Amino acid sequence: MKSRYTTEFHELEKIGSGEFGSVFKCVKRLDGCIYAIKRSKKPLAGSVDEQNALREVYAHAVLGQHSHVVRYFSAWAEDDHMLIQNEYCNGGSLADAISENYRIMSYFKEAELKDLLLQVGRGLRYIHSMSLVHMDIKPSNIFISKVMFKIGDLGHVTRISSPQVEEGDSRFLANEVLQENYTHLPKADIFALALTVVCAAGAEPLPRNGDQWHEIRQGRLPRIPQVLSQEFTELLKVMIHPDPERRPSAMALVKHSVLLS
Amino acid sequence: MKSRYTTEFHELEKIGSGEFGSVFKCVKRLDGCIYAIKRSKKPLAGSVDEQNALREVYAHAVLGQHSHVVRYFSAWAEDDHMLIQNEYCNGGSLADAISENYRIMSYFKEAELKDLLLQVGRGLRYIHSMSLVHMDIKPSNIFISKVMFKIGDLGHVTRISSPQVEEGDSRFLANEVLQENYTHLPKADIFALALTVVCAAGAEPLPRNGDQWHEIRQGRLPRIPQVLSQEFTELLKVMIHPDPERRPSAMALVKHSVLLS
Ligand SMILES: O=CNc1ccc2[nH]c3cc(-c4ccccc4Cl)c4c(c3c2c1)C(=O)NC4=O
Ligand SMILES: O=CNc1ccc2[nH]c3cc(-c4ccccc4Cl)c4c(c3c2c1)C(=O)NC4=O
Ligand SMILES: [Cl-]
Ligand SMILES: [Cl-]
Repeated sequence: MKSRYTTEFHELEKIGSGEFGSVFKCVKRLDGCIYAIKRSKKPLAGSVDEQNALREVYAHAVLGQHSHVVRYFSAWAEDDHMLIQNEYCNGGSLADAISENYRIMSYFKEAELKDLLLQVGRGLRYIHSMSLVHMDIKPSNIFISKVMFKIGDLGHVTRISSPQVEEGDSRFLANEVLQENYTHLPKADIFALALTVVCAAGAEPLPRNGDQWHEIRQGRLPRIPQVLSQEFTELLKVMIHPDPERRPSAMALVKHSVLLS
Repeated sequence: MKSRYTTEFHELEKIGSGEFGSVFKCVKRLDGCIYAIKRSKKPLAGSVDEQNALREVYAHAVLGQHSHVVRYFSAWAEDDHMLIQNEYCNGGSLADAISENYRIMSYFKEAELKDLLLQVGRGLRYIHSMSLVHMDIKPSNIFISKVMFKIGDLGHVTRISSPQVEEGDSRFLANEVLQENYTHLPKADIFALALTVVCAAGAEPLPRNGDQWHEIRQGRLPRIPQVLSQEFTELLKVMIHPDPERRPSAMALVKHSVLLS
């Protein structure tokens, strides 16, 4: 026995539990720090599935310098497992923050939503300037650590001019991407961020398909149970515009007047 | 055989060569990236020397979020060696940049010196806000990667209220620290930065002891072979003031009017 995982880390609890791969909260014995470690089944080898597993590693390994992307420390292979060791974000995911807000009827306020939008948008600005796109922006892939919001789960990351794409979650998926039209991939991360912010504003759970799904993709915001400024609401709406060329880029988003404050 | 070091990395060249420990430029086989790896002799165990080796690891492991501090990825132990795997900075050290400038008679210009001073100062602002001090600020511990300047070599890092200190390089050493007076440790990193900037301005090699050494510690700048603004020169001079309470803190430095631009 005696893997690197067992020798180098103390596993504290399971925090994530999945199709491909569990995640643990662990303390590295040598440095004293807590890390989030994903232990996934090691794919067939030379396989399509292995290439997709290695893009996550390659993605994380060039996306290690940003405050709004989860930092990467190491990745390795042993047994029939692949392991990636990442920054532990101690406030958990945005999805659980939203879920708790939903039960108490107290949501993110307009100032907090602007801050979320701006932070994740700086994250995206950086990803996109590396000629990469994320492809699965959603609350369960945004982690909380001033609160700081960090983009994690780089499992769908691809290069921006990619001719093949692994489509992200349905509820956050831009229609041009469903229609296999990959001409403005970055604007699909923009579309998914707007809907991430809508969920944070206290929206009902987004639809996966059917008529409500198509109504959003026509450029119509889900109902938000709180009064937002017209300007803020306009910016969210433009972010889900049917024409992805109309959506702001991430650079135009972070320099937007609405987010100045 | 088969250490983690050998299995996980391809060693490309030796780039650093020392008393305690060689440094190699290596490619991690799994992620494709280049890292700078220090392989040092593993100290006796429970020893004073081991505690000092582990502060570097502990230091690096809380100083992993900053643009102006060399990022840390992992550290481990095998054989009779300790290894730390760090960000590879591809422009090398500030000391070699200065050394090359010295031979060609073309130094950092006032704008470049302000940028160096400001960058390293942001690095120090962060270290100091973690209630740590560096204790060995000098050109061979500043790495270059827009150029970016990054503080590395965390081997003398201590907590700010530390009653015992490992004194840094003589040529950069503030006198109160020589006199075992540890009441304003952060201001010793300030004093060492000023002299780092003077070397970058084209100064002769600094003295290790003797009368020229004491003359600097009286608050007098070494000769700089280029015309600097009075304001800039005043700020350097205040940074080496004999009274360390007169020296600016790192926060006051980065907010200084002279560095605004
Ligand atoms: O509860 C506190 N923090 C928390 C709770 C549940 C979690 N699930 C996760 C999955 C992940 C994760 C997601 C996709 C791929 C790999 C990992 Cl480690 C991470 C984290 C968490 C995480 C962090 C994290 O902190 N950094 C992460 O990279
Ligand atoms: O020549 C290009 N880059 C270069 C050249 C010589 C070098 N010596 C080094 C020592 C170190 C170093 C210094 C103290 C402790 C541990 C290390 Cl790895 C580093 C680096 C270099 C380094 C980087 C670095 O890039 N990141 C570092 O942490
Ligand atoms: Cl979600
Ligand atoms: Cl030096």
